[PDB]
Amino acid sequence: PRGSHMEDFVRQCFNPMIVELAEKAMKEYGEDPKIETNKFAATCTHLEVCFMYSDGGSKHRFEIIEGRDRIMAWTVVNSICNTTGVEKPKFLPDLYDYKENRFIEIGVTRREVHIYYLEKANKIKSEKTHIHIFSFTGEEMATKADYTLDEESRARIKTRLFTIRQEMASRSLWDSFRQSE
Amino acid sequence: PRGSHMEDFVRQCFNPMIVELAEKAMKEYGEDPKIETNKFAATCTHLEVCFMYSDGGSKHRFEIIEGRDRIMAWTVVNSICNTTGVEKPKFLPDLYDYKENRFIEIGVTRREVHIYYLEKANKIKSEKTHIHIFSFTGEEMATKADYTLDEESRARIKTRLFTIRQEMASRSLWDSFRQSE
Amino acid sequence: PRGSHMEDFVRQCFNPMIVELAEKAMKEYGEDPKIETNKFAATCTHLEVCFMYSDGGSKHRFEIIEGRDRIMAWTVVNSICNTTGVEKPKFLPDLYDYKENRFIEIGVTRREVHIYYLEKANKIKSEKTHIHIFSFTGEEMATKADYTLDEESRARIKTRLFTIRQEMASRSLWDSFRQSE
Amino acid sequence: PRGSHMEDFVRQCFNPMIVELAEKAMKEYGEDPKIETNKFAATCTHLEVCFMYSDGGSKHRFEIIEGRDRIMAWTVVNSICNTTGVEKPKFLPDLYDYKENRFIEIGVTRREVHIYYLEKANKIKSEKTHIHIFSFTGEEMATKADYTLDEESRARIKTRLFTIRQEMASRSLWDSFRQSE
Amino acid sequence: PRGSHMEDFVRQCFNPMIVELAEKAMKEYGEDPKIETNKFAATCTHLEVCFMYSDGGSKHRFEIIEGRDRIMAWTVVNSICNTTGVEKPKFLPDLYDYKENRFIEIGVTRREVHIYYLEKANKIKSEKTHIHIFSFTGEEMATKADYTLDEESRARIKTRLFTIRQEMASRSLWDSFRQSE
Amino acid sequence: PRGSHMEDFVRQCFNPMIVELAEKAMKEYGEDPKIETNKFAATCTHLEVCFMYSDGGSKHRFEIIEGRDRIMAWTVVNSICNTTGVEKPKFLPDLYDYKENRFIEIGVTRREVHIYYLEKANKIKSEKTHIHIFSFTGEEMATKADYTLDEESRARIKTRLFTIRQEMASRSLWDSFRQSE
Amino acid sequence: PRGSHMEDFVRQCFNPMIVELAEKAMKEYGEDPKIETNKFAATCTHLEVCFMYSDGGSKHRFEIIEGRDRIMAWTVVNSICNTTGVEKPKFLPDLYDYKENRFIEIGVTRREVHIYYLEKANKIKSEKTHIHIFSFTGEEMATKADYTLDEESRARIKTRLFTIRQEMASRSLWDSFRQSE
Amino acid sequence: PRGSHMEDFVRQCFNPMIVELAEKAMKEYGEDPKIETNKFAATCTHLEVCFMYSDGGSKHRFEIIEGRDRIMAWTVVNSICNTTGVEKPKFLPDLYDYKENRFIEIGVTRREVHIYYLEKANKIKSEKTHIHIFSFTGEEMATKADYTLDEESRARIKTRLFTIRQEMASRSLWDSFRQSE
Ligand SMILES: COc1cc(CCNC(=O)c2[nH]c(-c3c(F)cccc3F)nc(=O)c2O)ccn1
Ligand SMILES: COc1cc(CCNC(=O)c2[nH]c(-c3c(F)cccc3F)nc(=O)c2O)ccn1
Ligand SMILES: COc1cc(CCNC(=O)c2[nH]c(-c3c(F)cccc3F)nc(=O)c2O)ccn1
Ligand SMILES: COc1cc(CCNC(=O)c2[nH]c(-c3c(F)cccc3F)nc(=O)c2O)ccn1
Ligand SMILES: COc1cc(CCNC(=O)c2[nH]c(-c3c(F)cccc3F)nc(=O)c2O)ccn1
Ligand SMILES: COc1cc(CCNC(=O)c2[nH]c(-c3c(F)cccc3F)nc(=O)c2O)ccn1
Ligand SMILES: COc1cc(CCNC(=O)c2[nH]c(-c3c(F)cccc3F)nc(=O)c2O)ccn1
Ligand SMILES: [Mn+2]
Ligand SMILES: [Mn+2]
Ligand SMILES: [Mn+2]
Ligand SMILES: [Mn+2]
Ligand SMILES: [Mn+2]
Ligand SMILES: [Mn+2]
Ligand SMILES: [Mn+2]
Ligand SMILES: [Mn+2]
Repeated sequence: PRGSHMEDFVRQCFNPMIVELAEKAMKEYGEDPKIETNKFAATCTHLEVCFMYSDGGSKHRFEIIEGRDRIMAWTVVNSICNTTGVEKPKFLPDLYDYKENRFIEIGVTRREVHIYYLEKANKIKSEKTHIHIFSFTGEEMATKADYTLDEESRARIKTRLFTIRQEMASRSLWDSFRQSE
Repeated sequence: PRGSHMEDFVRQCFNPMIVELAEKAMKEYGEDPKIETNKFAATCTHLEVCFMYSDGGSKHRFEIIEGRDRIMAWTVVNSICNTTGVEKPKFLPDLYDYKENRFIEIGVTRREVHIYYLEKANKIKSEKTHIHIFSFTGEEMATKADYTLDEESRARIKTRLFTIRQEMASRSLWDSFRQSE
Repeated sequence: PRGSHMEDFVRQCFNPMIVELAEKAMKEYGEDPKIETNKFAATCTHLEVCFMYSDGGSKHRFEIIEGRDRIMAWTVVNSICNTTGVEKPKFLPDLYDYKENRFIEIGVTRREVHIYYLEKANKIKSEKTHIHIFSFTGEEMATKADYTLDEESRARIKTRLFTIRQEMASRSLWDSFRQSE
Repeated sequence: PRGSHMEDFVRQCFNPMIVELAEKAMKEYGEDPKIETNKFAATCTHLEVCFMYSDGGSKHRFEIIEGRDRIMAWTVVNSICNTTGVEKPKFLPDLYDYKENRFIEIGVTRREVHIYYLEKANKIKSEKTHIHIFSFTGEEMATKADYTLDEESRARIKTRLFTIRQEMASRSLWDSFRQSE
Repeated sequence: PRGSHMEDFVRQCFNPMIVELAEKAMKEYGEDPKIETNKFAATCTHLEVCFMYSDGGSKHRFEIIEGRDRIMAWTVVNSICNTTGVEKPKFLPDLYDYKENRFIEIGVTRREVHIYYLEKANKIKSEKTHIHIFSFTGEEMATKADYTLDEESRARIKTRLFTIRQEMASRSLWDSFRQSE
Repeated sequence: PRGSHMEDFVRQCFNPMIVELAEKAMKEYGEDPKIETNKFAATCTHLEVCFMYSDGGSKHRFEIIEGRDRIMAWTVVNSICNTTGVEKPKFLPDLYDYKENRFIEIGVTRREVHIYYLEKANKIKSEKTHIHIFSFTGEEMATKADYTLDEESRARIKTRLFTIRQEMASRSLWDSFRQSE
Repeated sequence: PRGSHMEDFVRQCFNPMIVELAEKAMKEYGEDPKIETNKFAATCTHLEVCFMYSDGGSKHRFEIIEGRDRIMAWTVVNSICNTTGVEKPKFLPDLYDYKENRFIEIGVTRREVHIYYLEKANKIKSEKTHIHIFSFTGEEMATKADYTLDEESRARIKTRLFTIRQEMASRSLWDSFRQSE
Repeated sequence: PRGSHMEDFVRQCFNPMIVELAEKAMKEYGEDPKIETNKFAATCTHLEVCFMYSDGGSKHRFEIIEGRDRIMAWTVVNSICNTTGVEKPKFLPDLYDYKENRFIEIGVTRREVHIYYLEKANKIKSEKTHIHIFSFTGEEMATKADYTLDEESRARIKTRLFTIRQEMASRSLWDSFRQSE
């Protein structure tokens, strides 16, 4: 344990509440944020994107599933299913859209949004669950070209993603981060 | 007094301000939250629903009548009546709709929304007061099919209701809660 | 000094910030809130109405002139005039409407809105300044029937006014308050 | 160092966070707020205008570039460029408009908005960057007559500017401030 | 209900947390603070004195028994008894002195401290429980002349008591308050 | 009104709560802080010294009389008198010492502490009231050479006084301040 | 997972910060607070006692070792050792006493303090580390009869311990808690 | 600029207020915290030690000179001198001891406390100014062996110093930090 300068960057780069939430998620899965630090930065990035995503749109539009502990998120998923009638997904998604009546799986990738979306779409058999991918280069890929949010909201997410990339490269940790996924 | 694990659940499940407001309501009616704990959970659930309800819509759209002490709520009801011209209801309602110019009676039930609405509609002789029922299973029933709020707002209330049900069943207190109303 | 139970009511009835602002206004005009307590309650009521009024509408829609000290309010009035081109009013108004490009004089009365509006309209030679009157009975009177705000926003002001009236009558201070203006 | 009453005015006139941000900006450029106090008041005024500007419009509409340190602002500019495709400006702007897809250069002047806009438009070779000028007299000048914001929002900025002018003249520091730019 | 100007004084005179605690105490005993207002002022006064009392002395010196609900205070009393060995009192006291190893019964009276102490000492058969009386005139009477606290601390309590008396007399509610105990 | 740079200094120099308290004191006595600015700085300085004074010593040692409005301070003085037995002073003092059982009159002077103490001792016929003088040069003069407080506490007051003097001289307002008392 | 009413009690009984710290400790050791709930209550109780313990005595007297993550606590232990000269303990203790120059191992037991102290003293070969045991019945056992703290401070810990016991028995979870250690 | 992982450590290691104060100090002296990062960590360490130092002892015992801007610290030094009579030091010290009537120069070193004290004692011609040195290894050296503070307070400073050393070595930045002074 200890020694990784990715850890000090992650702590100085991200909101402290997001960092505590990423630590719980990895510790729930038997991973050490001080050891697997590239996944520590990835879990923080994925968490923040999900939060800025639900921040886009109306006030009660989304239900945040990511960031809850495994049991609570599954409890909320059931309540959404058993009241809207939508089918229970096989894997925990990140958001639910009360406006569009679908769960959203949000992906952040260090490669082509084409490959990651292929990978994630091959995982969920429920083609009903919406998929929305973002990349650190500025691209995005969504189901049926339905990007759910306003252009301005998704622009904010892509900008924040590129800033995190620049700050990693400035600290010479980006190359290890990209060649880690 | 003391001993009920419904009490510890109610305290861990609901917002602490809602719990203090439910305690005042029952104590105003000569009921002990530590003894009649199923009504303690019911008064909390009814309180929260009324609060998420007024949270739906515009900022000045509703006037919260529930949660006030008996004298203050009746004082506010008079002021609404003596300025809008609407008729003074026989029983204290939960909300007033400045947008639709009617008081709202909000009901949460552990049975069919059909029976509860029948019961509540038979209580208020003023057919002018709007009735909106929710259930722990996900159904809702409103006057003239006028559901007052957006689909997304009512979806949030139904989801929260089903989560409270799951958490009660997980603690094996749901069966006593349903067969108590 | 001391002894008036209107003073304890005013302090328990109104927001503490509004009470401090009313005290400064009267003390600026050589009046004692502990002695002239009916005007103390009136200045609080007028202050709150002006605040709920600017709270109606959009975020940057109004400029609050009431509640500022005499020099600062006149400084803001000049800045509004010397940038919008509107004529400098002879008497300090309460609000300025950036949406309608006019100053608003807000009146709260214990008699007919017809008489008070006549009185206030006879004071301002600038017929450009908008006048909006409210009463403790629920009536309102505005210039050119232009009520500036939504129906729901003005309904909130009339309700709050009637609650203050009920609370005064319950404390038997209303009759002295009405027969004091 | 010390002695300037422009400094005490700037501290009493502006928000303390804006004052700390102006001090960092000048100290980054080798200027002393206690010595060059007219620029200290100017940097505060420019900062506040940029902040009320981004406050106009929608919640995620703008990206604040002014107020960041030189490296961070340039990092954010790159992220905006490398994700929107817009060209990297030669000089750091103040805002980016996600709604209009352009950087905004905001100018505050003590002379004609005609001269200052001429000066600033001659500096940026990128005619793509939008320019919006304000003056202490109440005028404004924008690119292609596209004023970006609502009439009410820009009216607030012009009023605040004229209040700062009045407060300087009342302290007899305005004449030195105008004949300093 | 409603109408008593003792109620508005009690709310303006006492800390709002103390007022909420007095309301719970009376409502636990089937008393209405809006009806029995002299006892409402008395319960507030007794509560504050107990709080300034525990505020005297060292940080962990006292255990506050007053202000807790009946079940919780009795739970704490047992824990003090079953760990210190002191005898369980027949009636709930107000404080426990970890420094002197005794429960303290704190009395506030509107008559002679001689009579009230006689009354309270005749109620507790446990002569082990310390008694400390205060009056609105400035006198105090304690067991074995052991006044537990510093002279300066008890002086603060007597001063606060006399201020409450003056404020009641100024509002002409003192005579009803004294001839009510 | 307006124009004095002593006003901007007073606002930037003193705690904002002390400034609000000084404004109320002068406005209670028919004085304008924007006009009589040397007294505005003096009332702030006297207020702060009284506050750092009560901050010296134990927690319940002093009762702050300065800073209260005239009626409330006299109410507290009576309560101190009618419970300690000390004689009611002819003029309102600043503090009461529960440890030494005497009221304290605190003076801040711009001349010799010898002259000011002579002046203040000639005003109070009650030789029982303790007098403690401070100067902007670093001297102090107290009754019976009883300086009430620790050496370190009074050293802090003298240092703060000399800093206020330096800041005034740096702004060239000290000479007017000294030749104003 | 889920179902244990010990969990709802632990959450309603203990400070929320202590509950988060207990969850991290168990999750660091591969234990689930929702499954092993008796240890969840035990870790909370041990945590609180350590905190009230360091709260006793002077402000800088102790260094809290418990509650830190394993790496940070060991880092602090080294710093204490490499600056005071004390020997590095084989097992992580809970506190360090700057006043007595020794680490403290704090134990809370559901049996005789005699047995637990025997067990813990047999674990640490460093007889230099001080041991202080508390029980839920009110007993305590310390090294060389040196109880480190004042009588009043340890009395508070024993009382709090007995209250937790009563609240568990009232919820019928005490018998499982005692027969679990 | 940018790239140093000492910067991310300094931000994650130290209190954010101390980091802002260190940045102002270096920027006042024409140094970049992002470039000269070893001095950035040193200025933070020196700042924290000075703060824990003044935290030792009584409440009004010290006057913090470090952390103020150059003009303000010199203003406070004059006020201390012109009221206590102590001689004005040639170089700005860190603290003033109201209890011992001397300025304190606090040094933190990465070598022998013997050499650094020799260096610092050779700089101040005023042998009246007290010198107190700390090292990252746990040693300390003070004037006349007068260590000013309690043993426990200085023990806390030495421990914190050794923790900062361990955290630097764990990040492999300690060797560059020690061989930089
Ligand atoms: C190593 O496995 C884990 C999983 C979790 C929770 C997973 N739940 C999700 O929902 C999830 N995870 C990821 C993801 C990532 F952010 C980084 C690396 C690999 C990933 F799959 N991307 C998503 O988009 C997503 O929705 C926590 C810790 N470790
Ligand atoms: C036992 O009687 C009471 C009544 C009150 C206030 C009643 N005022 C309402 O307004 C109210 N009550 C209820 C309700 C409930 F939430 C639980 C059980 C039975 C109910 F009728 N449902 C509503 O929908 C409603 O509007 C408080 C305590 N006890
Ligand atoms: C002396 O030079 C500086 C520059 C900076 C940052 C410049 N960056 C801008 O972006 C900037 N500056 C100015 C501006 C001003 F506010 C006052 C005087 C002269 C100016 F050019 N007006 C703008 O409109 C603007 O966008 C900080 C300190 N000193
Ligand atoms: C009407 O009876 C009640 C009792 C309680 C709680 C009693 N528990 C005490 O501990 C208590 N009560 C009183 C007291 C008083 F403050 C006012 C009137 C009469 C009193 F006896 N003086 C004390 O000194 C005291 O210790 C609450 C409401 N009503
Ligand atoms: C112009 O008269 C006033 C009086 C008050 C309240 C007086 N009450 C005191 O207690 C008081 N006043 C003064 C004092 C001063 F601070 C400045 C100038 C002259 C003074 F006498 N020095 C004290 O030491 C003192 O105790 C408020 C406004 N204006
Ligand atoms: C199952 O093992 C663990 C250990 C830890 C951290 C141990 N570190 C200590 O320091 C520690 N633990 C315990 C303790 C307890 F509180 C409950 C059960 C058994 C125990 F030994 N009593 C102490 O007194 C103590 O000092 C966290 C989670 N699980
Ligand atoms: C490069 O020069 C500077 C100086 C300052 C303020 C100096 N004023 C002091 O008071 C000061 N400085 C230092 C110190 C240090 F912390 C790191 C390196 C060298 C040092 F001398 N040690 C002290 O002990 C001390 O009292 C700020 C920035 N850069
Ligand atoms: Mn995802
Ligand atoms: Mn209802
Ligand atoms: Mn008006
Ligand atoms: Mn600009
Ligand atoms: Mn009592
Ligand atoms: Mn005085
Ligand atoms: Mn232990
Ligand atoms: Mn130093």
